[PDB]
Amino acid sequence: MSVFVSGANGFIAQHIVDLLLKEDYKVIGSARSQEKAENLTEAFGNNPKFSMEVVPDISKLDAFDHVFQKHGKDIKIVLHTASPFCFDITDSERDLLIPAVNGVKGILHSIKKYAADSVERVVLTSSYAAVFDMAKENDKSLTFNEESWNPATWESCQSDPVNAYCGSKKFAEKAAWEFLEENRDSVKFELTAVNPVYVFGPQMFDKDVKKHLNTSCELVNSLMHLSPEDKIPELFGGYIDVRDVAKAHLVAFQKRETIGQRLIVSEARFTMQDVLDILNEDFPVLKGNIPVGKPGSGATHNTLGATLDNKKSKKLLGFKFRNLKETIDDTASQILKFEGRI
Ligand SMILES: NC(=O)C1=CN([C@@H]2O[C@H](COP(=O)(O)OP(=O)(O)OC[C@H]3O[C@@H](n4cnc5c(N)ncnc54)[C@H](OP(=O)(O)O)[C@@H]3O)[C@@H](O)[C@H]2O)C=CC1
Repeated sequence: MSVFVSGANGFIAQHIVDLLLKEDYKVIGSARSQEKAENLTEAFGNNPKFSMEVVPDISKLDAFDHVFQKHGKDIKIVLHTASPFCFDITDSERDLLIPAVNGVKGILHSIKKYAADSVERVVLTSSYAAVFDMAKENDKSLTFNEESWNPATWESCQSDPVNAYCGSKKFAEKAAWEFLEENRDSVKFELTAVNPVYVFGPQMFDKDVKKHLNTSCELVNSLMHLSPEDKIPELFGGYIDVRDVAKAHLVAFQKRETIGQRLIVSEARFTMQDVLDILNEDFPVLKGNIPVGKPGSGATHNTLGATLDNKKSKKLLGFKFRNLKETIDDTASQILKFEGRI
């Protein structure tokens, strides 16, 4: 019995691989190159329960054919986490929409073709971006929940890369639900979506702390490099720690009740002010070297937007989430260890 993890070297995915290995699953991941694959197995101490396959590009609809061709019989759980979340891009349709959508369509078709009778559970790493309305997050009267969907269309979301990325998550997820609709009789697997907000926390391995991080964590790395007189980025959203997100993925395949659900993994709201308040208080080396802003005016003290109601998800997942202080501390301290500031 095996668990397949697409994009296994990713920020979230490495923490998933971690939790799977500790719960004694055999794990198979994919990475874009033999190099990244070998680096990942090595980092995990060449665990004999862990192996990797090379899947260079998920925009290819037959990208996952080979893994399910040869391992389909042994694969019981599929966690599809790979999706472009990168912004040095030339074209939204081609660098965001097509790969994310074809990634989902491809892997599910690979399952149908080679593992229709063995794969019991599929979990898709979607996003809160597939749930919310960007133009409306700022409105205190409105409410978003698991039944909410991103209103943007193919074409409309192509206005800018951030919108396109959000659309890509929406359409990759819609495609997964549509595929299960259209093939319900022809496949055995049940589907769950996991929909994280902004994901913070430490990288699985210290080696992977570099000058610039994965985009969600870069937001903290970036803040820690602003000078006191620099302008504070405007951002309002939910937050969640990466170890909590990884655990949400395990619970999403292990539980009966998470069959056919969308699970928003979100603890509470934040703005950058809330992140500054924490950095300033917990890291003396940062105080006086970063902005202060207006302390206490962030979302950890004020209702500043629409209500994210993920109470259903919190109840389905059945464990409590790290607060902002804990997740920001772990991110920042790990980075300061790489900068040599402690
Ligand atoms: N971080 C966050 O705040 C949130 C993340 N997510 C989702 O979580 C998932 C992982 O993101 P995260 O870990 O945060 O960021 P990462 O950039 O670290 O993870 C992205 C992963 O996807 C792989 N990937 C991207 N494009 C392709 C491609 N075209 N072909 C093959 N592999 C590809 C990457 O490979 P490589 O590293 O080699 O480039 C990497 O393994 C994504 O699906 C993302 O949408 C959802 C909500 C919030």
